[PDB]
Amino acid sequence: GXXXXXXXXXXXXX
Amino acid sequence: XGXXXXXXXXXXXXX
Amino acid sequence: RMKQIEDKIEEIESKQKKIENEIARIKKLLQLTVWGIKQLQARIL
Amino acid sequence: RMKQIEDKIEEIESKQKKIENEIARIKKLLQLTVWGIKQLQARIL
Amino acid sequence: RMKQIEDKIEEIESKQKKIENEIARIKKLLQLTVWGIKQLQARIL
Repeated sequence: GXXXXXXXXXXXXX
Repeated sequence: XGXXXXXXXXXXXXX
Repeated sequence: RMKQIEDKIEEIESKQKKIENEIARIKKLLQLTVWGIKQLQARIL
Repeated sequence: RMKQIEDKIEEIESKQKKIENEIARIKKLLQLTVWGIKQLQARIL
Repeated sequence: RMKQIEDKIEEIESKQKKIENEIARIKKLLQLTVWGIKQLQARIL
């Protein structure tokens, strides 16, 4: 479930 | 809530 | 032919009502997030 | 029948435009909130 | 007249499908901003 990471993923990729 | 909140954010206005 | 039209209008009108209800709920949640941003910024500044 | 249908369509179209306008407004404000969150995150990290 | 009505219905339905998809997109992004705000608050507090 979820994921994300990467400093916020640039806002979940938009 | 035209106010309310409190309680550490009230779980985001209760959704 | 007009029956199929009157039926489609019924389906469109109820769908439009669903859309209006969803947009009202999105607006409330957006108002909440704007409020939360204001609180976070006020706290750090 | 046909004029009754034509009037309902006109009313539907006008509500549709209002909805489109509201969606546009929502999207602009959601974009600002995304931006505000981006600024807050960087500042507190 | 029935044809003109049918064409208008086709345009309305197409726009409704577009609006429905945009609502779904808005909700997903809005959910992300709520989650972001929760993360920021927990750090600030």
